[PDB]
Amino acid sequence: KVFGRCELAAAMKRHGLDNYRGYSLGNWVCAAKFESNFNTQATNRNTDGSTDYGILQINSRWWCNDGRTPGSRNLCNIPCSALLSSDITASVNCAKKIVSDGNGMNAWVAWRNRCKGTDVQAWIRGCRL
Ligand SMILES: [Cl-]
Ligand SMILES: [Cl-]
Ligand code: NA
Repeated sequence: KVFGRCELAAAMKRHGLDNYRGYSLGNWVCAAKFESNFNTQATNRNTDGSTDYGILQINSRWWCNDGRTPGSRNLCNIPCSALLSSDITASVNCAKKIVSDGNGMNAWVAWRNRCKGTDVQAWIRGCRL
């Protein structure tokens, strides 16, 4: 599913991401923009042989099982393919674990490089939320 910007904001808000671990909604929408371009089916192979999955490009080294990432964990207890669904519940629940792991949203390198410190409220402008 390719979400609209405000469509995704509303779903992330409904699932409790607005100020989860202190991160406003615009931070989450900005991260999804630059991780997946709001496409739930996005996948990207990393140099370490892990893969990132879904709207927030959650990685198979720690967070989900894809059966092809040696020595990895599955701390969200889900198959990585569940992160590609049109329903973002699994991606949000797992994202809550990731942002709780110690480094906040810096876990998403694209958030750190493209969203952190920017006018992230712009990402929810116009939305009826
Ligand atoms: Cl915001
Ligand atoms: Cl933090
Ligand atoms: Na894994």
